[PDB]
Amino acid sequence: SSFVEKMKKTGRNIIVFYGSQTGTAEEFANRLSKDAHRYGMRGMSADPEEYDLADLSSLPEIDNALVVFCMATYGEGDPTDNAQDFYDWLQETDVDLSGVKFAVFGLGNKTYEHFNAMGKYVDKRLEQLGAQRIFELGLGDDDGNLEEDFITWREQFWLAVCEHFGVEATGIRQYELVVHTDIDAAKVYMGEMGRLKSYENQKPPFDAKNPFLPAVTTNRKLNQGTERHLMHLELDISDSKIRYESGDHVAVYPANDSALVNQLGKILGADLDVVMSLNNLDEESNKKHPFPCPTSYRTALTYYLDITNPPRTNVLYELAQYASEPSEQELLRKMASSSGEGKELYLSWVVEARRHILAILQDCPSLRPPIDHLCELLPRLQARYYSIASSSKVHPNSVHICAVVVEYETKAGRINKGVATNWLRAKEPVGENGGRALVPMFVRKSQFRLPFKATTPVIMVGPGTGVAPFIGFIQERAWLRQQGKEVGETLLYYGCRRSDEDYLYREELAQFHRDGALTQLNVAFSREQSHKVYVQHLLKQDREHLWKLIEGGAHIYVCGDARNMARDVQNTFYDIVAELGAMEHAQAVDYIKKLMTKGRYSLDVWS
Ligand SMILES: Cc1cc2nc3c(=O)[nH]c(=O)nc-3n(C[C@H](O)[C@H](O)[C@H](O)COP(=O)(O)OP(=O)(O)OC[C@H]3O[C@@H](n4cnc5c(N)ncnc54)[C@H](O)[C@@H]3O)c2cc1C
Ligand SMILES: Cc1cc2nc3c(=O)[nH]c(=O)nc-3n(C[C@H](O)[C@H](O)[C@H](O)COP(=O)(O)O)c2cc1C
Repeated sequence: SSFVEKMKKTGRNIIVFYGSQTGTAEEFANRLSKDAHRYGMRGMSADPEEYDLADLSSLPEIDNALVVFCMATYGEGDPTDNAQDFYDWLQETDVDLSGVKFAVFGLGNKTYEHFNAMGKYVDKRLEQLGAQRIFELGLGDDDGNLEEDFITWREQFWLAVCEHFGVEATGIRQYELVVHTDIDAAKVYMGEMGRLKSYENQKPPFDAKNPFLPAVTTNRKLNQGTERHLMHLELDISDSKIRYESGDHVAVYPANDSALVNQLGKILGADLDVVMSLNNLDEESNKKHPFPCPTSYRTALTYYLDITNPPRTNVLYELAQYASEPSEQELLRKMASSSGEGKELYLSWVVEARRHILAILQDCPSLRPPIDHLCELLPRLQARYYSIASSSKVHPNSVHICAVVVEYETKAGRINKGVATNWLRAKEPVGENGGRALVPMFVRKSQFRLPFKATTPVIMVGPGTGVAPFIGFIQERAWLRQQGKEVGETLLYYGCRRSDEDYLYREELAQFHRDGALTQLNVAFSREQSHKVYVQHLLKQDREHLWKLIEGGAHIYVCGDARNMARDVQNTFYDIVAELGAMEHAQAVDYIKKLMTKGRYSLDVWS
């Protein structure tokens, strides 16, 4: 099916494709799509996977055609899975795109190696093919505030649109509510993703759309201290046909705090147990419902919607119309402004204060919107990825997780709890008579991998939870040694605050070093002396040996905090290569960056 014909038969001149893995780019495209209306135009948003972009050459057949791309970048500057077909096409095609008018807004994070590689490539590639750029590439940075980057871009975009096409700003619910009163409890979604009763009746293959319900066999606290809670879980995937390797990620679909959900109901004065359905008013769309329907409000707010994350500007704007108090409405209304005091208050009152929806309704009492509209505005609750801490060579039937619970106090005087980590923390291991706890998950393949050759040495840097994939790495290297194969050096550079507060897998690691599996265990305690001692410090001290391994062909792996750690560790490695390779700093940078392309300097960082 040609998206161009689709556009002709539905009267649309604007099409916004989205490359998204966790919904953000998708939401951004939907917002741009709805925006067309204010300019006498008609837009639609679309998943490029459900189409064939070769059809872009046929875009000129629509008067005033305009295509916009909202694209997120993932692993190693690669495209999202739903944009992979698009990517591959752009790399092999040489079609003349003269007459095609486009604009690209890339979603990225500058703490990653290839910043907005996807957006940059699409934008650069369409021009090469002859397309005409209607407005500059947008560089959204989720390390700063993607939302602000977006509204800033959006504003300038439409102005360019008005200018080039000669249109003007002439100066709405997407769904409609249907309360299912006579429904059979059996036809109601209870939190499953995908087909109805998929949880109750499990059948492979399990993926993001059909998550497996494993049994939590273990859930134990890893840290000795008590300042934080670091836990180690083991999920039994027996009978799932699911495969994985150390380095892969497990994604989980969490549930919101029952208490938080109950408070939202109460403050909105709404029976959360009412079953209902929200139907897309756009008869032509694929997205019939914002989430599985019919379903009760409670279920929606617990399994399908994001109620903890600080709301984006469009959500605060719509809500404004439900605040009777004058000063309270003024406050919410301005929060959507491009800049000025409106932008300042947003960043301050919403973002920095980290106010979730309930905190907003509490700190703006006059706000009393209907629960069904909110359900339409809120983002879908996303799964959380964790680096499997087990090797499929040793635990083929189990998936291990190592995580730190997220809990902190806000400026707003409240106590925020991380969705997936507090949820995971409360999962009770299977009991002699226990109750299977539901931990909806699926595996996500990655490029993070042990060397093809067991003889190849490995340098692993993972402070804090970043130690996660390495537990599996060391598990496998031991297994290999037990298999009688020759195994090169296996060094781990771990780090934490204090040896009595949060040293993870202390016993397991020490035993591995005694068995000979873990060649070297080097740990940096950042808080046992006035000055901070980090992993990069230990790396420098060992500059001599590391350079030898590096020059010999060893593989480097960095996992954990991307914001600072990754940056410091890479800088030290530049240092090591420059000083001992005798080359210039900029040559060392070239050098290290080339190891990445050879797959010998792998990264698994997050924030
Ligand atoms: C590829 C990848 C691999 C990962 N691997 C692991 C892993 O193996 N182990 C692990 O523990 N995590 C890992 N994560 C992180 C994990 O996916 C979750 O982000 C993390 O567990 C928190 O999720 P949550 O739902 O509990 O918290 P959420 O409800 O999602 O809250 C997270 C947000 O809370 C805010 N926040 C946290 N602390 C503060 C603070 N003190 N002050 C202000 N704001 C704060 C930040 O905005 C943070 O993004 C990984 C992430 C990625 C992307
Ligand atoms: C596993 C993972 C890998 C990422 N890799 C990159 C990357 O290489 N470059 C970049 O600029 N941003 C990277 N990001 C950040 C995302 O591009 C950014 O968070 C984007 O807003 C996500 O959009 P989505 O919700 O539409 O998928 C990564 C995020 C995750 C979670």
